[PDB]
Amino acid sequence: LRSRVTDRYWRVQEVLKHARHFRGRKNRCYRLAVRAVTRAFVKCTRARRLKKRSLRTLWINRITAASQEHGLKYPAFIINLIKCQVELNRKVLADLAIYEPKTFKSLAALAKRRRXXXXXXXX
Amino acid sequence: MSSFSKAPQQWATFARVWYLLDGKMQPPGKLAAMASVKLQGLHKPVYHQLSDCGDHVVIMNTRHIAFSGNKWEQKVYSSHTGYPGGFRQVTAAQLHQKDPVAIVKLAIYGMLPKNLHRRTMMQRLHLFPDEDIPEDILKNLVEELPQ
Amino acid sequence: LFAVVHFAGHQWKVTAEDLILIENELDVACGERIRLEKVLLVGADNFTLLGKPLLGKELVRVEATVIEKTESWPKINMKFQKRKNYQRKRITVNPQTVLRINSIEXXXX
Amino acid sequence: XXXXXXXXXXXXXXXXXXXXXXXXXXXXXXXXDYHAEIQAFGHRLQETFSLDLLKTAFVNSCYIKSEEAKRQKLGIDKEAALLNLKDNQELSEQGISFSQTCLTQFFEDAFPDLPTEGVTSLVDFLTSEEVVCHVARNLAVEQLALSAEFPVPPPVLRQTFFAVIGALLQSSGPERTALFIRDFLITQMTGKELFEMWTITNPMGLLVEELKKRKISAPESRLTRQSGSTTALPVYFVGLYCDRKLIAEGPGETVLVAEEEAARVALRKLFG
Amino acid sequence: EIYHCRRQIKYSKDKMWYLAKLIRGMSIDQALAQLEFSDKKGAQIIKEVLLEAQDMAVRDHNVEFRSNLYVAESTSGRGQYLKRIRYHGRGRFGIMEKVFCHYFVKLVEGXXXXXXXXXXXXXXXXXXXXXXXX
RNA sequence: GAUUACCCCUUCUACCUUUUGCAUAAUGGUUUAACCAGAAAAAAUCUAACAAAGAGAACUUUAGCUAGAUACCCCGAAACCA
RNA sequence: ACAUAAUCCCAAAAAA
Repeated sequence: LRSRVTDRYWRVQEVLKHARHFRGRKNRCYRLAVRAVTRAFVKCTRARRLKKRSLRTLWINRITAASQEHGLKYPAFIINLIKCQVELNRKVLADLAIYEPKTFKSLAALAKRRRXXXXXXXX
Repeated sequence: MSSFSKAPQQWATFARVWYLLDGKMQPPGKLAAMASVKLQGLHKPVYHQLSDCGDHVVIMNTRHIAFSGNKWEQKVYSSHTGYPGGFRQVTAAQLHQKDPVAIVKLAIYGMLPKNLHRRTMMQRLHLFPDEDIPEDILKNLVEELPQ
Repeated sequence: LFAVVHFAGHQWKVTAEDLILIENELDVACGERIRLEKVLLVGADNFTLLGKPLLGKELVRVEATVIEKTESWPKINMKFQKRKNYQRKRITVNPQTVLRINSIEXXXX
Repeated sequence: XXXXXXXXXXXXXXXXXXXXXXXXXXXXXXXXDYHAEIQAFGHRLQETFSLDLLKTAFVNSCYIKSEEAKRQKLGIDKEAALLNLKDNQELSEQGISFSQTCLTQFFEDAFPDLPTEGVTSLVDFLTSEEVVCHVARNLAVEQLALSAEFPVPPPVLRQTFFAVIGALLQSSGPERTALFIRDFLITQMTGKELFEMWTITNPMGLLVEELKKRKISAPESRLTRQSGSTTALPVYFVGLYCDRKLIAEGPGETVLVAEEEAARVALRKLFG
Repeated sequence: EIYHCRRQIKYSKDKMWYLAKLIRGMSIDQALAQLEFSDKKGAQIIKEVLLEAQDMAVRDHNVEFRSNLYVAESTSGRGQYLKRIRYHGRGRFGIMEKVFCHYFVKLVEGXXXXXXXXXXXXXXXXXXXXXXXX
């Protein structure tokens, strides 16, 4: 004949060890701890998936701001960068949009230059 | 300098800059958009959502605002109380004849995101029907973008 | 004076003395000195050089040193489906490599 | 077995409310021998010589005094460790002197435009006890250090570190040392603190001294503009110039602090 | 430190806690007077506990000055419960639980110092300026 | 996830059972501990023994025969009879 | 022309 021994108590101890910092019975009771842990992991996956989206949106906002400071909008800047064969990511572009206004000013100048040259070649 | 292991860039926080916006015939709610952009701080490359880096916007001559179309008499502002049948309809005309600074403010009040930061940035907004600005004794930056 | 490189499908802003972690392994022994390409170069005299779709190999260079190969803190990934009795728990540890940027070379043409 | 895991859990839970002091002899699990440590020390670093001086470098007076004390107490036998400390203090003496000379040479060659006061300040900060001891503890020298009383206290690790320095000076010569130390210290600094501790008293006046010494021109502060804020902090735009040529410009909350920061930026500007 | 404890005494823990928090932080004299003229079932008991604590403080610890003694800590725990049968209507019996309270008193020498005063303007001007710089 | 050694902001419709479909205002649960509900080899697949024979006086057999190993859980009536 | 507080998801806007 077997016994329950320390197995269940150790599993509960582990779950509750992962249940620390939780609020109320969820950091005390085992069942609510598990129920909260599942949700915690699902939210971990989902938020780690949407983190890139949030960061991307934030970067787009920053670059949009820095662009609007120079008189042009975000999409025009993007198009100009595409036709300038610039594969630079929006993260580094935002970092330059913050710390190094000179580089972004140069890119904006080249952007307006390409836009004016295209508008003059089309006419 | 130095940067370590995939981190977003925000240091601490900075000081907001007070701005001035002119009245006289600019479309209502069309100004509220960019004023909400300045309120959120979306015009700053250093912008952060949680940090609330938004600035302080002061607009003047709100009674000189001009709404196009027939919307003057046709716009109905609803104010309802807890009491039954306490539904109140106030036209833009009469509201302008009474409390004009409310109108534009309401146009801003729907632009901002909800919860805390809404009211937080709402306290950064001040409107006056006529021009008297003791706060102009304090030097501020003036931005002109008429429509 | 700073540079912008690209590795492992990710672009990074590199400066002297900086420590940058890159995904997994570079297949390079620890202590060795390696060279990286250049997407962008910006001089603090406000003099910028941007080539497409790459910069000059003869014009500019970037040399860094590998400190070691570490492992990031374990991430718990769990998939759960409602009333399908579907639960999958997987602990994933992402491999990383510590790179110490030493010399950013810029020469005149 | 459940008994071994209950005993391991009870020991691991007993160590939470009780913290034992760190011991130097029981620190390393494997047997600690002199030759093993100096061998690894020779394999890691480029060149290592004078094994006797190297061992002596990690020897402190406290261990000797304690040892002799135990010798007198027990009274079993008598041995003389006396030569160790006497040989160590000399290496430390020469070590300090040559360190001062070497660092002075470094600040002289690297920054020729740096005034004497700046040199003195940077030397005082670079030779400071806290920083050097921090570098020591970061290099895990405390593991190779031998202290009877306690491993932790700075007077041990610092003197030990300087003894190691002097040992490298005698054994490996200057050429190697110049490689070693110069690498670490610079990497440690990294901050603006270098010129900040020299700015702790009358930044403006110091700038006056520097300008009067070099270009012989009295600095003038003029407010170029003001953008006020009553709520948090007001912003004043303060220019600083000499002979109608603007040296610097900067914002400030108060006139005093603004002038301080302007004088600081101008101070580091004339550093080059 | 002078510790004193009373166990297996039957009184409401929630009610005794009212007079327990009352003398916490307070000096021996003020606590004595309070417990003396305080009206409740816990007043007498906690008065006895305090008196015994003072007797132990004087006799065992040989304290020079009685004025240097104050109440540092006071707490009330819950002991075993006595289950009794409360007869109700329609042939139903409810369970009446008679509770217990274990009273613990911890005394420390020296003058009592407690400051609950907090300046609003200073704390605001400091916390705001420190939060804006972080 | 960010962020400070704490929090506000942003990203998300309890579990289980029963169902075409439940966060569902369908079902079960105060919490915790412990107790508590898939144990049957004929033919077959598979691992070995020997082979026109296997198998401990019993049966099978136009490659069989012998042995081992693999799949079919609990609680509940209203009532009947002595 | 239906029966609790409005707009057929905020505020507004215009006619690549």
